[PDB]
This record gives sequence, C-alpha cells and structure tokens, in this order.
Amino acid sequence: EVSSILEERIKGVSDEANLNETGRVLAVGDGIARVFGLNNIQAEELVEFSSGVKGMALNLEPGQVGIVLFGSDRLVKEGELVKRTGNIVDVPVGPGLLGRVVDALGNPIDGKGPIDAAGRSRAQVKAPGILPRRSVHEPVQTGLKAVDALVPIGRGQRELIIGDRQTGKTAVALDTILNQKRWNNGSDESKKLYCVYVAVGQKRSTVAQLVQTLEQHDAMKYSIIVAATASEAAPLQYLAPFTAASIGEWFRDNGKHALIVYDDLSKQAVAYRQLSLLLRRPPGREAYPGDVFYLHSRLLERAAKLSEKEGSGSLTALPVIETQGGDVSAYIPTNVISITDGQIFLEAELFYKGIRPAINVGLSVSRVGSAAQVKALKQVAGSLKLFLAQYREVAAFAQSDLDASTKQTLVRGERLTQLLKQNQYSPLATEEQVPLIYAGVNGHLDGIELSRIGEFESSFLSYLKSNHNELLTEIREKGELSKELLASLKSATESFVAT
Amino acid sequence: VRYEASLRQLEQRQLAKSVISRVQSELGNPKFQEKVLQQSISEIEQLLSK
Amino acid sequence: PITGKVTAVIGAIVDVHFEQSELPAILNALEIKTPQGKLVLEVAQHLGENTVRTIAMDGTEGLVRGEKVLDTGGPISVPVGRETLGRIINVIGEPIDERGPIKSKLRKPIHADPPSFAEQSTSAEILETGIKVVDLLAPYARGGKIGLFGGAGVGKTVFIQELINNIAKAHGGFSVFTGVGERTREGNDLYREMKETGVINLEGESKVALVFGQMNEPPGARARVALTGLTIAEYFRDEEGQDVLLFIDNIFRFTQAGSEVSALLGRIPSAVGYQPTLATDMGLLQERITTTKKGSVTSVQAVYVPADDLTDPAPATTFAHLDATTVLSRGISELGIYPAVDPLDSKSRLLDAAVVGQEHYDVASKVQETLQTYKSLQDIIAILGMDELSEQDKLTVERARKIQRFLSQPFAVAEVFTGIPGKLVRLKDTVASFKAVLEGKYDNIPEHAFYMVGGIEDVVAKAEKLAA
Amino acid sequence: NVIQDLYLRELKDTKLAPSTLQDAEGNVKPWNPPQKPNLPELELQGPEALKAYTEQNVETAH
Amino acid sequence: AKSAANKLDWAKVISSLRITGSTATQLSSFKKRNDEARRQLLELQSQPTEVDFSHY
Repeated sequence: EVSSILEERIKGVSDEANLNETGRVLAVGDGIARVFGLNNIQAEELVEFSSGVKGMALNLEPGQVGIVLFGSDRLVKEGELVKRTGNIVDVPVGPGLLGRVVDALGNPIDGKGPIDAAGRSRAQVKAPGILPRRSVHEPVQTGLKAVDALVPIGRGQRELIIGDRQTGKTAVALDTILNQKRWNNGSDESKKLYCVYVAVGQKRSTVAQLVQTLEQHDAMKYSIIVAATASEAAPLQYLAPFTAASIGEWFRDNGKHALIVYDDLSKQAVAYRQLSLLLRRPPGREAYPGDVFYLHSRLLERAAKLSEKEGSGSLTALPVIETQGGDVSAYIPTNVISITDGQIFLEAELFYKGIRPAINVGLSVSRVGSAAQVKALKQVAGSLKLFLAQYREVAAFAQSDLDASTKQTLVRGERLTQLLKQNQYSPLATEEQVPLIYAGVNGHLDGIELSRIGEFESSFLSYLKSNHNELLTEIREKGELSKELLASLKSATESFVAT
Repeated sequence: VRYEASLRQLEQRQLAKSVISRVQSELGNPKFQEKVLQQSISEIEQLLSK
Repeated sequence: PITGKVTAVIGAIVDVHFEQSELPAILNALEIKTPQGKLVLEVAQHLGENTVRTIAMDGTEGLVRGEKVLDTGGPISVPVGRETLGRIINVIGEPIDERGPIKSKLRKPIHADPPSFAEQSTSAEILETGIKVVDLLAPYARGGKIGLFGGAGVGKTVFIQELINNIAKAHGGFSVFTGVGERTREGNDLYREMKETGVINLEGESKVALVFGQMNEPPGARARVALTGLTIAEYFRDEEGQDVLLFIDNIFRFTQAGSEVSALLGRIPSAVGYQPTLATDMGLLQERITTTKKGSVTSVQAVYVPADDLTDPAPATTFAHLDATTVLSRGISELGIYPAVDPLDSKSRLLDAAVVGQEHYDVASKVQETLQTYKSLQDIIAILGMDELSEQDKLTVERARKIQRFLSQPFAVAEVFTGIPGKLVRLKDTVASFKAVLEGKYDNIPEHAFYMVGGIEDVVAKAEKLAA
Repeated sequence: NVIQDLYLRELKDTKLAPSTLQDAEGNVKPWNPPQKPNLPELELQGPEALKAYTEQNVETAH
Repeated sequence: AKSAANKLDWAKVISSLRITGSTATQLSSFKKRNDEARRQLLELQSQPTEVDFSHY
C-alpha cells in the first residue's frame, strides 16, 4: 500500500554519480537565471540545477552563462550547483506517446503510465529543404460543411483558423480529429492521422475536460495532448509548440500522415513576449518583439507535405488565432497569415445568430489548398464558392435595383447558408455530405423553404440509402463522380423535393 | 470510501515526517562521522578513475 | 541564523544584505524588527552576492539603513480554520478588525503550487443556487468562474450577500469575500451589513470571511490579499470535503497592483502600460480554483474594464478563465425587478444539452428567444404605435411580460425592504416552472402577481390575492 | 545511500496501520437506519366527504 | 389502465362542447390526472433499491 509505493521509489533511485562540470549560480530569478562558470558547455544544452529544475542555455557569455528556467522561480535559489546534462535539449519521440497525456517537457503529469520512446530528437530542429516538398492531393475531411470543399484543406496544408477566442474555436478543430476515425483505422497508412493538440495558455481545468471528452468519443487512442497551461510559466509555453512539433515530424518521416493543432499561436507570442522583455530586449510593433515572426515561420514550415522520397509523408497544421476584435491591423495575426496559405475566418456575430459552425466564407480563401479535393468533391461544390460571393454584393444594396434575378440569388444564398450547419461533436460523414451539396449547388433549394431545411436533410439521406445505396458505394470507393452517377442523383433529389 | 481515500493521503504524510525525524537522528549520532569516512573512500575510488 | 542589515530603501523595494552561508530563496518572508510594528518583505528576486530585492507589505517611510532583518525560511504563514471565519484580516495574518487575537490552530503558507492534473475538473458540476434566474440563463458550476458586470452600489453588493445564504442551505459551505484595493469607508458599511443579515456573527461561527487590503498600503499588499483569502478556502475543500464560494471584488486592481511591482523591481511594462507578468500570475490563481476530488473552491469575481475597453490585454486574459457572465443592469432595476440580471446578456459556455440536460437548455433558449423577439417588436411598436399588433404578435408580448415580472424574487438579505420572505428554488424546480409558462397555465394568471414570487406552486396564492 | 539504510530501519521500526473505528465514525456520516414513516397516503377518509360532494354538486343546466 | 383515463378525458371534452354539465366533469378529469401524473413521476423515479457491496 502506502508503504510499498514508497519502498519502490526509494529503491528506484540511488542518486549517487560522478560529474563533469558544475556551476554555482550568480544571481537567479525572473524566469531567467545567471550561472557562474560552465566553461565547456555547448549551446542550447540542457542543464540541471540542484533544485531539480532544468533549463536551456540561451546566452553563452565569456565568464557566465544565462540559462532560461523551465519552471517557477520559487524553487531556484541562489548558490545552488548546476550540472551539465551533457545533451542538447530534446523530447522523447516514438509511438509510446499515443494516449499518454504529456507536458512540454514530456513528463507524465497524470499520464496513463510512464513514457516509452523510440528515440529523442531535439526540441528545435530546422525543416527539410525546398527540394523535398510536394503539393497536396489528398483531402482533409472535417466532417463539417463550409470547409468540406466550400473552403478546401488538404494533407500537408498549413491553412489557418482565425476568429475571436472562445466562440467555440476549439470544436472546429476536434471535429477534424473525430471525423478521421474510419480512415484512421484503415489499412491505407497514408490515410491515418496521428494527431497532436497543443494546448498553450489554456486552463488546466479545460484540458482535463478535453482528455475525458476524447475518451468518451473513443479518439484518444490515436491522439497525444501536449500541455503548457496558463498556470505553468511562460518559457515552457514558448517551447510548447516546438517540442510537440518534433513529435509530429517523427510520424511524418515514417511516411505516414499526421496533424498538429497549435492552440493558440497568439498565446505563444505572449509567452515569448514576457521572456523577451525580462531579458532586456525592447518591444516592437504592438508591444510584441520583432523576432516573433521567426518563431512562427520556423515552426510552421516543419509542417509540410513531403515528396515520394521521404515516403510521401505529411504533417498538416490548423493554427488557431485569438483575434483582438476581428481586427487585422494587429501584428501577431497578420504574421501568422502571411506565412500561411488559406484562412478559415470564423464570425462571433454569426455564432451567436445560430450558425454552428460560424464559418464566414467571404474572407475565407484557399490558394494552393484547392487541389486537395478528389473529383466528386470538385463536382458537387462547383462554383458555390463563387455564388455566395455574388450573394454578399446582392445584400450590400438590399438595405439600387431590385430584380427577380437578384432576389432569386438572395433566396438561394440564405437557404444555402442554413444548409451548411451541421451538428457539432458528431461530424456528418463525407460520403453523406456529398449528396447534400449537390442539391443546393443544382438550385434545388427553390422547393425547400428555410424552416424545413433540417427536416429534409435526414429524410433525404434515409431515402437515398434504402432506395439506392449503389450511388454511395461508388463515392466510397471511386471518390470521383461520372455524369451518369450525377444524373441519377439529380433524378433522385427532385423526386424527394416534390414529396 | 471517501474516508479510506483520505486515509491513504494521511498515511503518505505521516510516513514522511517519520523520515524527517530519522534524518535528524542520523545527523545527531556520530554516524555523521562513521558515514563521512564511507563517502571518502567512495569518492577516492571514483576520482581515481577520471 | 540568516540575518542581514538593510542597505537600501529605493521606493517600497528594500534590499537586505546577508552574510556567508546564509542564503534566502524566492518568496520567503523577511520581518524587520522595529518598535513601529513589523514590516513583511517578500523576496521577489536574487541579485546575488547575498543580497536580495523584495516588495513590502507596508509603508517603507522612516527606514534606517542598518536595522536587523530576520528570514523565516519561507512565505508568510496565515491562519486557517473556523476561527478565521468572521474576521477581517490584512495580508500578514493578523486582526485589523481589533477583536483580540485569532486563535491559531494551523497556519499555512500563502503561496502553494497548482493542484494535480488528475485533480482538476474533468467534468462540469453544477453549483446549486436558490436564485432561479441565475440557474437557467447562466448555470453556476463548481469549476467555472462567473464574472459580474454592472455598477457598484446598484444591487451588486446585496446580490453578493444573497449567494452566501443559498450556499449554506445547499451544501453547508462557507465563503471568503476578498477585497483588493478596498475602499475603507465602504468596508465598514459592508462589515456592519454582513453581521446584521447574519452571514457573519459575534455569536460564534460564521460563513464569509473578509480579507481587506487598503489602498494606502503599498502595491504589494494589494496583490497578496488575493492569494491569502484563497488558502482559507483550499483547507475547507481538501480537508473537510465542503464546497466554498469565494468572491473576489475588482480584478481591475489585481492587474494595477502587479504593474507597479514590476516597474519598481526593474521590469519593463508591456502592452497598454501593464505588467509583463500579467498572464502567468493570473493563470496560477485560477488553476488554484477548481473542483478537487474532496471539495471545491468556486469563484465569483467582479469584472470592471479600463474606461469601457474590451480590446485591452487584461480583460482578455480574464475572460479566458471565466465560463459565464452574469450581467447586472440599471434598466432592469428601474422596473423594480431585483434580480438585476439582464436575461439576454446572461450567457454561459456550460449551458448546453449535454451538461445541464437537453430539456434544461431548450427551456432556457425558448425563454431567451421570447424576450429577444419581444425587445425587437417593441422597437417599431413605439414609432408606429401600439394598435399594430395581431393575435400572434401579442402572444410573444404577453408571455414575455409574464416572465419579465416573474424574474423578481424576494431576497432573504433584502427581506425588510421587500417585506416578503426570501425564497429559494432548487434547479429541478427552476426548469419545471418555465415549462408551465410554455404550456400557458400561467398565461392568464394576473401580471401584477408575478411580482416577487418563488417556485411554481407559490404564485397561486398571489394570483388569488390581486383578484380578491 | 544513507537513505536506503534509514528507509529500511524506519519502515520496520514504525509501521502505520489503518485508523480506529471511533475515529472513523466522527469524520464520516454515522449510517442511516431503515426509512419507514409507517402509514401510506391518506385521502378522502370516511363518507363525510361523500355526503358533502353528492349534496353540494349539481351543475347540469345551462 | 392509464389509457382508460385519457379516452374518457377526451370523450367528456366532446360531450361538453354540446350539453351543459360536462363543463365540470373535465374539472374532475383534470384532478385525477394531477394525482395520476404524480404516480408517473413517482414511478419513473423508482430504481432498484440495493446498496452495492461488490466493489465499494
């Protein structure tokens, strides 16, 4: 019992060894430490202090070294002996981390048993050259419309999720992970994702809610969660995306697909801000350092789709932004946006007014993220992206001209917006989403009025499988629509519209 | 069941302060002196082998 | 013994130089012996060579260089127990309320490390309240934090009072109201008012404990009252299994107190002139407040923004920890309806089908949508006139105004002023009632009889009374 | 080191065991006895009510 | 049983639409339903009454 666990521990330690170099600290505190000595230390080495706390060498100076403390101030004291770990700052990598909760140090902090690792690989690494890169081809499915192919994301994309924080920002991301569960248990290993959800600056309470929620939804057995919560000090939050991303790359160079969600990169900027100012480095534009840019660009380009050589591996990214009231005059949001391609502009105003997901499509774009989609998912959504940016202009002046043609577009457009909505935390299947967008694209929401859109949807799906599942077997396997299949669907949709 | 859970917690702290008493008992005895010699001969073997 | 002589007094930053083999740690308590009191200094840096840099808990004015300091060996140790409930205490752990000494039982350090991950809330547990208006439109939770909005002296103080009474019935739990940068005139009023309505007593054991940090005391003492109240609460949950509802006053003064500490200590202010240590200090506080596996510290806080601004860094950080808003308002109180809680801007991030029950979410939304449509209807009804209503349109107006009166609930604290005994109405009975207005059993029951009622059963008697 | 020697001596010489029953009762809920009030729901007792209703009521008429 | 109550409820409602005097037969139907819905919520509240002893 209580005697046995202690007896085990005391025996599992001895804590007798013979050392190389030591320091004795100069004057410690402010989340940065000043150490005296350490004359043979390498750069970015790991040091371990007599407190038990460990730090990463930042400034190597001729007489002193200035470590940065991974941990709260209070434990570090003055006149403690600092010993070289002898190894560069690394975090365990391997497949003994899937369904083990971890912090940014890689410790089990409730855990699901101690941590097993294939390797360790350095927190900080630099991403492969220009040459091993390849464009995306495979679609990421979120199981939510309005992103499905309306605003496309592919496998290796770095496409952004932007909006005001805590408007349900987190759910959009979970659904990506959740929806990929029957392509993630495949026998196609390129189709599996192994996902890391980096929680930076969030409440330790939320993260514990999130760990349980995933185990109910039976999805925690192919995801890792990394933690540098709000309670835990700033230099650990700074290092949190970097350390987690090393873990992501390990999946990517085994030539298998992955995902990593960086929630919230605006909080990495704050974490790095506090550490930066207490080291005497003067603030840049918007009171954030001017080296913020460096962290995000280095960080982001280690999520990239590789070529045939590297096993056609990928690590996709959905970086999650805390916007300062829907302003894009601010430094941190634009820095993440200019590195990335594609945006998933999300509206608070829309979230409140019953659009869940509230994914505005006006300031949402895809650049190179538009070759993700297979043919079925190019046909069905065809030019819906365009039509609802003709709808925006039609409603600016619907406070000039009023014509049937403009009115018709406005009615289709409203009806279409309603259609995009889907239940959250049960993301509707991709095969299931393919018929629904056909209908609306082909203008068949001139027989359904707004109040009944939800009712039609489930009754139309039930109808289609019992009548003809042939259509659906085709889209599961082929993933490309032919004209004949398309017509067969049109014929079926109109039948349902009448009665 | 809640009280039993607490009892485990109680047990863990009780057993802690007893070890703090024995640390004080060891440093109080001339074991302080019998054990510094031991440290010395261990340190001799080690430093010889750098 | 670890002792040193004062070798500086730069502002409220007093530096003590210590001799060899005599070493502090950061956060320890230094006590300077003086015949003028004692002064508690907190080690907030090490500048090395056996010198420190500290913040003070009291005025530094009249210090000599050369006065002895003595190091305790760790942070200020404040009293805990049920002997510390019904006492005003400054930061140091001693009576400022002048009722002789507080009988020490156990004492505990003011800084403590955030509870384990497995001991942080893994689910939302709904904190029970007698106020019906609160439990529908923004569920309190044992792990959540609910930020009050509205003026001060507008019903907020009385609202704070109300909550204490429910918690006693509900769980058995106490409270601690912590005031940061307290206004010393107002503290007397609230202390007198609290004793009188019996949430504090001179007759024995008490609920709410008060922790006050006057504004004439240095910045440091303003920050550290907030960690000192919380420790009292943490002992009730972990070691007596009981729920605690912990109020905090202005969190605008929390951010303000840190910026000065930063500035004096030789740190550089951040965005909007504020402390570079804003996020991490707040994060530690609000991960010390959570549902443990024995008991829970829930906190209700008061949110006041820097001259009407929501783009600033300090509210943003706060809002992240909050899971509900209760938005008290003047326009509701002018209709003589206390609760003051504006229905529309009362929202929760735990009000959902999966947390509160499907039924609960749906009752709560219908009642919200009805007020929302009523409000919009009224807008064009003023301009055009009031003859414009159809049979259908007035159905939304009638059901809305029945709820609008129905909102007011006699409060126990405010018993004299209403003249009507305060009532409490549990969570299950809150849902049921609003259902009854939805099925229209209470869509013909007089409109002036909804004034200051409780549960569904209760207003049958008032209805008889208006008519008879 | 000194830890292994100390741990061992301490453990053997000072073994804790579970708390006494008296101690448990004070800090715990002291059980609950069989919940019976006796007597199920009484309504409409004796024909007093019957006479009262048969006589009072009558309402078939415009 | 319970169904019997509800057919008679509606039988007397359509009786009352005509003749005068079933206008308070429904006042009684409402009364028996009040206490009868009390038996339903009583009956839905009831669960197996054993205390566990396997694990706890």
